Amino acid sequence: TKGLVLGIYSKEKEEDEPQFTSAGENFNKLVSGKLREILNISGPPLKAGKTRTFYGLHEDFPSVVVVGLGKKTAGIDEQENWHEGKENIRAAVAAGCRQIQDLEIPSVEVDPCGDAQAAAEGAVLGLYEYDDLKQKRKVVVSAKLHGSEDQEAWQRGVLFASGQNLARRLMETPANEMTPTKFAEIVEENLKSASIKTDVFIRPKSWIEEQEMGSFLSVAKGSEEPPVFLEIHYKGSPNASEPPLVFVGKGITFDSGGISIKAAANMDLMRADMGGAATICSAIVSAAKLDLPINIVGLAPLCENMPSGKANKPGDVVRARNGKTIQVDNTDAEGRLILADALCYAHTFNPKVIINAATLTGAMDIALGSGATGVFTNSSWLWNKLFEASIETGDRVWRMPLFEHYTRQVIDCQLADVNNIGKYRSAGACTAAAFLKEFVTHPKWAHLDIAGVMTNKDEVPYLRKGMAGRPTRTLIEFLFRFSQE
Amino acid sequence: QNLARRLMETPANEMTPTKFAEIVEENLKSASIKTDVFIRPKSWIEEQEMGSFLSVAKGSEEPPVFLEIHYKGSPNASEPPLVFVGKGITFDSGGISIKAAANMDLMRADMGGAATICSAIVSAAKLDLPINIVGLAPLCENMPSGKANKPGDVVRARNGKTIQVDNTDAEGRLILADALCYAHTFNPKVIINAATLTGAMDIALGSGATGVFTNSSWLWNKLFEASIETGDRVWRMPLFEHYTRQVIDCQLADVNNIGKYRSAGACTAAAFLKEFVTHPKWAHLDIAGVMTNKDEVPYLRKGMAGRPTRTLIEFLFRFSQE
Amino acid sequence: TKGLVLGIYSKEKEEDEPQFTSAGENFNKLVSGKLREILNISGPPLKAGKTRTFYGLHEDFPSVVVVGLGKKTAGIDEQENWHEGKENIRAAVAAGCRQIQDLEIPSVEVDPCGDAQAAAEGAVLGLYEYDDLKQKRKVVVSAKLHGSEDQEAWQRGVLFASGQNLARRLMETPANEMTPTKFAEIVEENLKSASIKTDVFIRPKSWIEEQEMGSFLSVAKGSEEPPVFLEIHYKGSPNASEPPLVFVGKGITFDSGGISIKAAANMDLMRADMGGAATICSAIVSAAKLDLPINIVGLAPLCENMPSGKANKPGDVVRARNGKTIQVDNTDAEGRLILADALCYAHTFNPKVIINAATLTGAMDIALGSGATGVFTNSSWLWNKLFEASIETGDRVWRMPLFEHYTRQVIDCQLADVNNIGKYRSAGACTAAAFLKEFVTHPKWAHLDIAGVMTNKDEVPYLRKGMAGRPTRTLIEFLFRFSQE
Amino acid sequence: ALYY
Amino acid sequence: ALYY
Amino acid sequence: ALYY
Ligand SMILES: *C(=O)[C@@H](O)[C@H](N)CCCCCCC
Ligand SMILES: *C(=O)[C@@H](O)[C@H](N)CCCCCCC
Ligand SMILES: *C(=O)[C@@H](O)[C@H](N)CCCCCCC
Ligand SMILES: [Cl-]
Ligand SMILES: [Cl-]
Ligand SMILES: [Cl-]
Ligand SMILES: [Zn+2]
Ligand SMILES: [Zn+2]
Ligand SMILES: [Zn+2]
Ligand SMILES: [Zn+2]
Ligand SMILES: [Zn+2]
Ligand SMILES: [Zn+2]
Repeated sequence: TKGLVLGIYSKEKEEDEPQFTSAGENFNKLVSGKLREILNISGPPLKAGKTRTFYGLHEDFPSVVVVGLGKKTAGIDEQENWHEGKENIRAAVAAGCRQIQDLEIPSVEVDPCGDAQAAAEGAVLGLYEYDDLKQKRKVVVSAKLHGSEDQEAWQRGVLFASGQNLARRLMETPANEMTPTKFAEIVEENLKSASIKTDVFIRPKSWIEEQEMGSFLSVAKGSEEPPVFLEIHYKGSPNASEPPLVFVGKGITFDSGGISIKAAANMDLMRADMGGAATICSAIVSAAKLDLPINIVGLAPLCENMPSGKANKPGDVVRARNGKTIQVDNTDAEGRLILADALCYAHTFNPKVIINAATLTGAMDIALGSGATGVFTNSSWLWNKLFEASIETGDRVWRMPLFEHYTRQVIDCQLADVNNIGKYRSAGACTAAAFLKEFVTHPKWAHLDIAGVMTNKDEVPYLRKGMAGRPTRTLIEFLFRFSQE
Repeated sequence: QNLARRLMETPANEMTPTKFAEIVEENLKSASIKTDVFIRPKSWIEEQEMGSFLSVAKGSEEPPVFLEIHYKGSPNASEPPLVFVGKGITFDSGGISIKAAANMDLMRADMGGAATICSAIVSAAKLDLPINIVGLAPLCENMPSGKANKPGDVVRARNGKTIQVDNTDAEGRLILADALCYAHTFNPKVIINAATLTGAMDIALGSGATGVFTNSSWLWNKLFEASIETGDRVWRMPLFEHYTRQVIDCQLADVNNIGKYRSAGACTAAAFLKEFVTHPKWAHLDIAGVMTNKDEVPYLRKGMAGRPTRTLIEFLFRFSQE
Repeated sequence: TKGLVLGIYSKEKEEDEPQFTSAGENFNKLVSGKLREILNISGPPLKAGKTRTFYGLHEDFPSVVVVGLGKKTAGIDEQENWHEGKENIRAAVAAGCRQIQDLEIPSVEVDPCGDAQAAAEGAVLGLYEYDDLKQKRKVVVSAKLHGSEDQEAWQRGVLFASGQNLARRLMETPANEMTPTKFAEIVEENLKSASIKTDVFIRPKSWIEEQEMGSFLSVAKGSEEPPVFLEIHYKGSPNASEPPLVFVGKGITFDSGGISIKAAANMDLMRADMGGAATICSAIVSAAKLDLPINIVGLAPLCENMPSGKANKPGDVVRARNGKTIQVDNTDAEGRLILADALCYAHTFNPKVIINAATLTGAMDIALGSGATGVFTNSSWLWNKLFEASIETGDRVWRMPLFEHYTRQVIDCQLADVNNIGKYRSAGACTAAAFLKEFVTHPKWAHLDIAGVMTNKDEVPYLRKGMAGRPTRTLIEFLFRFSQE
Repeated sequence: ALYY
Repeated sequence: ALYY
Repeated sequence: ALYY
């Protein structure tokens, strides 16, 4: 009655035939060699990420999908900066699970493939689709570990993937549903389900005004949708006074550009302009689910960016919480405006680290596309921790420069202390990062521009087309390692 | 036809949804006492769950109305009516998917669908045609603001289908979805809608002929024969599942309001409308290309053309004689 | 050792289970019911165009792909203007053959599925890829009829599909290989292989000049690539003096736009701007292969459209063969320039019909996309013959208007008798057709604007992505019926 | 609707 | 020909 | 932010 996904490796030069995983070889034994026999008859060997489906092998598993895992011993690939074996497993298991789903089978058991966490990630990421609003849906598939030996690692993969899928849900949902208020309520319920050691404050416009967040308010005011400032606390440290790590996420729930209005083409993707808030909030939910013994604060200014008779006008000058004035030359450079105020507020926590994420610039997509999230940081220690985490998760990061060269192009400003768009078109992600740095005094800060990793087409084999929720798992892995130190 | 031309040419700050409804009301009532007119307000539109139509109207501060007109010409009061539906966008800025400045003033005539079907019904009443007719015209503006439709938003049509609004300037199919659904509640004999719907229609046939998409060759041939007499020509365009597949391929919802590709824009717009139609004799007239005259029709001065009003009247007249 | 493709229909309300074709039911008998048994185990029924692969059922057929054929009795669908049954068969068989190819199996036998011609079309169209220039290729698959009863219909499908694939090859090949000279040489060799009742003249620039084809010459001169005027005769009538049908095709081997230069984006597709010549020439080759008892002449002006120091300049006035002057306001409206001279020449044959094809306007793609070829004709008899042929082939046509309304917009001309681009943007395919009509006096002429059907993505399920070679089969079917009358 |  |  |  269930489907079964089993792995096979590529044949090594010294082997007579490609080797099954332990689970594949055991299943083959159970069916008196019929799996190997039919795989032989079926023709060419299964290469990494490829699948083949065999029917009627066992009364309990009418459909068995064998998936190619590539080289058994594939480890860290220094030319790709990731663990290749884990990436092979995520892709192959995703492909196998999609095939089971296409056969309309509601239950699947999955070979741990020598790394149950990566297997669970492939299945759970691989099956995910946002289809709440559609009458016609694929069968809902319940994936479970095949066997009972690798359970903690399997559940850890489920938890990591579910954190990323939460971010994908939050990003994909249409903006008329995923308003600042709705986003805050959904993160609140998820965080509270994860741990009772949690406080959530959905701070209203009146509080934003009391906090003198003039830069954030200037963005929100064009729209009739109320802004909120989401503040989430996870109190995981055994010492309540232990300084927290602080995450900050850009939560623009829809970006029209405002008065500096965007072109029509593909503007619908701007419902995911709260991806920064989605990924940092989701990572914190997952950290709470993991019980990590650390204090964490999440901060997400949430609003829409819309044109109207009260919107930001090019040339307007606004005052950030820290008292710096900003000339708003381009109203579509709104993420740095809202982040200025959130980053300022971040310092009030005495944090150990400040990490922000934002779908910030088109220039980042032109720079590195969906190959890797761009990381700008004043701490090589912090860069290296994020980079090492990314190797394990496969959700890659790539360092980008914080140089005074770019700063000079944003503090060169006709009316104010800093200009919100550079003097030139060049290096847009770098001048955006330099603008943020004018609101940071902390010695361990990282800015992640995730505009290029906002969506997947087919680049990441285990994510279906749509909002990607990257790099949620790299953030979770970073927090997990930090908590062990 | 001149009534339709007046309604189309008048500036949109005068020809609001309310004003249009009041002018059609007075004309229909002058034509026949066998007439009911309901200028249905926003509260009624909400009660009727017309979420797709409401999503267009909300960007503007101008109140929407749903105009419903009845002409009771049949000797049998229970005889099923013919139902006409017209797109009544009183001004189309494009909304958040905003149009370029050049010649945007012509978008005051984006209620030409409503103008031509309403005018044809007024004329049918003036002719005493012995048939029951219902006219339906969702009327609103399409404007950008802090409450307007946002690309990617998902709205629920009256029939419960969800629509992903990827382009807010494809607003005519949004309002027609809800009006077409409502059209079925009358048990009609035929459903004919008209709309200044796509730029693609103007690129396809210009002002040579109105494009007609219909699931009934009987209905095509009746409109075509009427057009020969009036000279206000029609030309058939295809309803194929080929185009349907490009609008039901949709990331978030049951149907997407703009195709996956630039090609065949009038055809994918027609396929979107067809997802809101179960009736076996329906015709969609995309009149975007015949919205204006320069000199092509020698007997119309430059300006809004009110086409194909006379072809609709001739169709009704012949239908009533059978 | 071979693969096998078998059909199954959708279950009718009165049937207990979905029915195999004759060949499927016979194969099931041969394998003692194992096909039906495994199909049952495999889960949900196969719907139209869907496939499922079963391994090890028979020693001679290690891979058997069952394909869903839809409703057995699907005939002409008056809402789609085609024979639905034939379209279902072409799609399903293409899908089955692709699955066999993916398994790297070089030989496949194909269920005739109750219509061997449609089956052969699905297999032969479905497998085709232009890969001559690539090191890495798919396995070459040889498809043959399963069984020996439907051979003529099977070979007729192979012939029709091969004619279309010839056009696809000619269209897809890069323009630096597919020059006017190369195109003419390839059509020559194909026509001569088809029948000895054939003459081919690859007419050089000197002949084009002698024929006073000033409009065609004005296009060709911008490029250093020599123009040719291809003239092909197929003498199939038993009476040598029987007037021919004449086909004319636009053979722009690459369209840069000339001085009215095109934008960069996707300009590579303009290698297929000789699709008009490709489809009419290919249809004539296939007519010869079919031995049709009719006289046919094919005419294809071939050249490039390039910018240079000798190219057409906007505003230039050129003299067509018929003595009419043309104001070349837009050098990218070059197809109507070359067709003016070819259409004039067409009349010298005393033809029974003149049919031209051209990838003529972007407006045609905006009008109907790839749903159907636009047909402009002064003869409803001729329209109806092309329309009826299209129902059978599934390669649909759709009539577009020839009205003096559009003529008036091209003869309104500052310098000359006719202007080569309209006074307005509206109805571009219609004003292009009206321009052509100024070069036609014949009472049975049809102009096919195939710009929208030049390529396939996924719209036609049995054509892989790339140049489509449409509507070659509709032209062949038209000629075949005309020859029977 | 525009194209596109 | 393009439009326009 | 766009470029530019
Ligand atoms: C799509 O944009 C529709 O909402 C517009 N009303 C189409 C207008 C097309 C006008 C073309 C003729 C001038
Ligand atoms: C006018 O520019 C013609 O000369 C071009 N060959 C038309 C090409 C239109 C292509 C549209 C489909 C991709
Ligand atoms: C600047 O315009 C930012 O406010 C936008 N959110 C950037 C969006 C860049 C998207 C690129 C990937 C599709
Ligand atoms: Cl920004
Ligand atoms: Cl629309
Ligand atoms: Cl042309
Ligand atoms: Zn922006
Ligand atoms: Zn943004
Ligand atoms: Zn519009
Ligand atoms: Zn409109
Ligand atoms: Zn051209
Ligand atoms: Zn061309």
